[PDB]
Amino acid sequence: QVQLVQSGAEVKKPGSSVKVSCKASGGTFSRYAINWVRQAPGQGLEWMGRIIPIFGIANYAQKFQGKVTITADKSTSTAYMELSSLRSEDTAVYYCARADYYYDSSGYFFDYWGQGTLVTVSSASTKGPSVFPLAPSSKSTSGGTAALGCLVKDYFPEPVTVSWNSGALTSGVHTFPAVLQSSGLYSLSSVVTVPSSSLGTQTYICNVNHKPSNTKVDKKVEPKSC
Amino acid sequence: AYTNSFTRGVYYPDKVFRSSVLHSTQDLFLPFFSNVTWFHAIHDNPVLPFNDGVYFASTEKSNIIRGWIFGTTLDSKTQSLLIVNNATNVVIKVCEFQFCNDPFLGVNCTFEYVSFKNLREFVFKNIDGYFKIYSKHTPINLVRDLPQGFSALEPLVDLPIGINITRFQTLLALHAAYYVGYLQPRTFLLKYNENGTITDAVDCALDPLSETKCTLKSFTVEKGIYQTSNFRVQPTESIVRFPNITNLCPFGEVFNATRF
Amino acid sequence: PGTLSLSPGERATLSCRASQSVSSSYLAWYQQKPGQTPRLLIYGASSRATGIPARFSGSGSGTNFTLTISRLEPEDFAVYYCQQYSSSRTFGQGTKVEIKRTVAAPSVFIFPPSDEQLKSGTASVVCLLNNFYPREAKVQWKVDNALQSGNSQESVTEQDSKDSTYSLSSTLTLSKADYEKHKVYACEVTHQGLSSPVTKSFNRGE
Amino acid sequence: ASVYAWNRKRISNCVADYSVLYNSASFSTFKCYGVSPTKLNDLCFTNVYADSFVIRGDEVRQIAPGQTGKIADYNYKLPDDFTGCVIAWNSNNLDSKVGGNYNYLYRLFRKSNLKPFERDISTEIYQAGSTPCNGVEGFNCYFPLQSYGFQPTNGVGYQPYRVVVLSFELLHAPATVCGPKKSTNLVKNKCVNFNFNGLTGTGVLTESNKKFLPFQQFGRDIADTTDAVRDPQTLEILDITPCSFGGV
Repeated sequence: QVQLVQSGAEVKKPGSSVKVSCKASGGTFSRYAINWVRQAPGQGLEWMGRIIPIFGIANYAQKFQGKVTITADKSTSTAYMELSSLRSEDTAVYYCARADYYYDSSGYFFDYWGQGTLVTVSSASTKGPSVFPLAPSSKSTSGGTAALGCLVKDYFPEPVTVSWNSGALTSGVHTFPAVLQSSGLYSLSSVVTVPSSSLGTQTYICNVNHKPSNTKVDKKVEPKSC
Repeated sequence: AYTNSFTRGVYYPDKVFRSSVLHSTQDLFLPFFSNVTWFHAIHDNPVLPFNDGVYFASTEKSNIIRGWIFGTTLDSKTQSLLIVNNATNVVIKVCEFQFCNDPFLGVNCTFEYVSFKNLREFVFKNIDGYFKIYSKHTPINLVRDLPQGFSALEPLVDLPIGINITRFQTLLALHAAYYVGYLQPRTFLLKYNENGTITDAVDCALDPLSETKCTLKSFTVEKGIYQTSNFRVQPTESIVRFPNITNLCPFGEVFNATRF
Repeated sequence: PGTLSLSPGERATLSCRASQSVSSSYLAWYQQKPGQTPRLLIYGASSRATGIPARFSGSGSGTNFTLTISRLEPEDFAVYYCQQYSSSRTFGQGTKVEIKRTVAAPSVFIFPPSDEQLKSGTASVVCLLNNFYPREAKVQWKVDNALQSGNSQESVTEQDSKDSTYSLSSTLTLSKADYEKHKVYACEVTHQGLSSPVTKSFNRGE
Repeated sequence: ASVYAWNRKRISNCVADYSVLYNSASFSTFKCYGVSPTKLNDLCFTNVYADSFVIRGDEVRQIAPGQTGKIADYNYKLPDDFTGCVIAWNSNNLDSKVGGNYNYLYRLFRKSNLKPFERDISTEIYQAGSTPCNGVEGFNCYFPLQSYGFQPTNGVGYQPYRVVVLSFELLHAPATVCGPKKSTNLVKNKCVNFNFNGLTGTGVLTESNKKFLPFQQFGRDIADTTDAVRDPQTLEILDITPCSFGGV
């Protein structure tokens, strides 16, 4: 098993809760605890709570007391967490792991981590992509090499899945980490590189899909002067 | 508020008939001349502590008080004893699924059992882990206080419920007055008459006369001097002395050198 | 997170940031590829019956209990979290290990905002700084020849999968109205690989 | 049950043979204290408790009045005057599971050792070092209930055994649990040997005028010996007049 089957995007609004869910191997309720932690994406990780499936008894760090509620199915080792004071600024990644079991264990440390839960919270509603193919030009150039890109803006939730000629034009490709705007909606950039002799003549396409609404865009990048 | 308990709360300690005998026993009893707490129906059924167990009594021919709830939580948030009485006939439950916690009526539950110038008396104890009840119905002259007189309580039931009891509360119905006192571990001399019936008692602990009665196993004590106990002053403190420095043991040589 | 750079085949040694108290045993070091599910690399710690047996150790100092990667393989380079035991279970932010390189200047490119954006309501003028090392690239925008940044949205890549450099989309994001009040949108780029500032231009009406 | 949280069935108002126990080759041991197993069929008890649990074969020796050690210290203390049988049978073919049956557990840490029959289900983290417990562990402080984890491949002393302790009670309150032994008629006014619901003796079972109150069941002389009984089928009161004897 190893990768505990954590639920995914859990897309939500402030003043609420969500029952995050996860799976661990069948008998493990009798032989391990489950522990819970928070991490801001790309940033620091901190501990959040515990459950002891022999009794189903749970405990929380003081920051997460009342804000978090953990339960589990002792008959299957299925695990659950109601995020019982949810906010837009609580749009972090959340994690759980198989852990503990005292001086009967080899050393108490965690081993089976869950696949993560980016609980996706905003005060704003779901919205489709706005897509902006950024031109190759004389400005997009440094010697024999040039670049171009696309920017995507004011959509929720992430992702928009920008790809270059549907993934065929991989030459120097990067898709950047998204920003959550002051609107409560996401934006990101993606880029590709090309021989600068072909600024007006190579096939450039941004192939983009807001998969949370399946809204797909397959737009040729405009070549331009300057 | 309080009143004097007088001679009260004697109950048959066991199912053994005895006759014409002065038999000494050590058990949980209401001590003679202790203060009872005293109550009369207003707002008069708070929750009370149980301590070791309870003597309870009320001046009714009329069953305005209906019964009790006992336990730690009482409200069935853990297994809690509930008792209801149809004047003499008794109904019992132990529930942990939810009781009606309102202790009144307007005019996991692993066990059950079924079967004002008058004083109703009861004694309740949880000793040996089977809950035990003893009782009297008796006429009375004075409604204001427990009677200045002698009587003893037969058992009603001895029930294998196994509940942790630390508190209790009484139950009523309305559109009466009652008393509570506490059992303590005591030694009582008990007098059994020819009709096998307990008809006098002495608490050994009460006073030097009562110590002497129990020293002689007798209710008559003749003029004299009698040795009731050793006298000892208890230690005030525990005092410990050692030299002002401590080496720590050479186990790493004298228990275990680099070769055995 | 804080970062150390090392070559493949080097031996790493990094401190547990949770080691404010000593703890009577260390628990483990957990690797992460950024934001994703962490992975147990050092375990059972303050012992040496510890970690995935091919590499690693934890006993590298009796308080810091260092992330001691015995010989860095290309998949060991990651962010790391540090955890310790004495009526305790807390995580510190470890330190990141990244693939070391020679200095590489940014390849500098400007993209117009798309005419689609200039029609619909915004001018996100992009300067791509591509594939620089170290990560400490600097950008400003010559907004009517005044110098500005942070109105440049400035998102930065993971470590590059081909060359172990990094890239930045510095992204001067004006409203359509502000793009019509202003006129000039050239970038200034400065980095350790550059002897002087590098510029590309964009303007309203190009 | 796990031995820290032992079962207690309480037995009343029923009858059984005990040879159906002691005859059976299933029992790995039939240790007895204060009673002999074959003699149980002659007796009646106020009640019995079938105090019962699983332990590993190494631990069975700890289950005695006057013994100490991990089970007796932290899980199930017998009083140092326990009366009854401890019956054990190897249960490796019942309780052990492949991957280990961790649902069998024992205590080894507490603030202080158990008193006799002091059942205790507490789960709080134990302070096994200088640090406060903080509601969490890793090292220095730990959860107080070990698990056996019984695998069917366990060596014979490490294997689980099912245990029933027959904690018998005889009180002033009369017997309610009976042996298999068949009753006989009453025989007044003759010297006879008798067993009234476990009261063994010999005498003349005279009828009496003694006013036993409805709850009163045995009558006693100054010696604390049975002077009278109420018959457990017919509820009449009998003076046990002494056996007829004198010097010659």
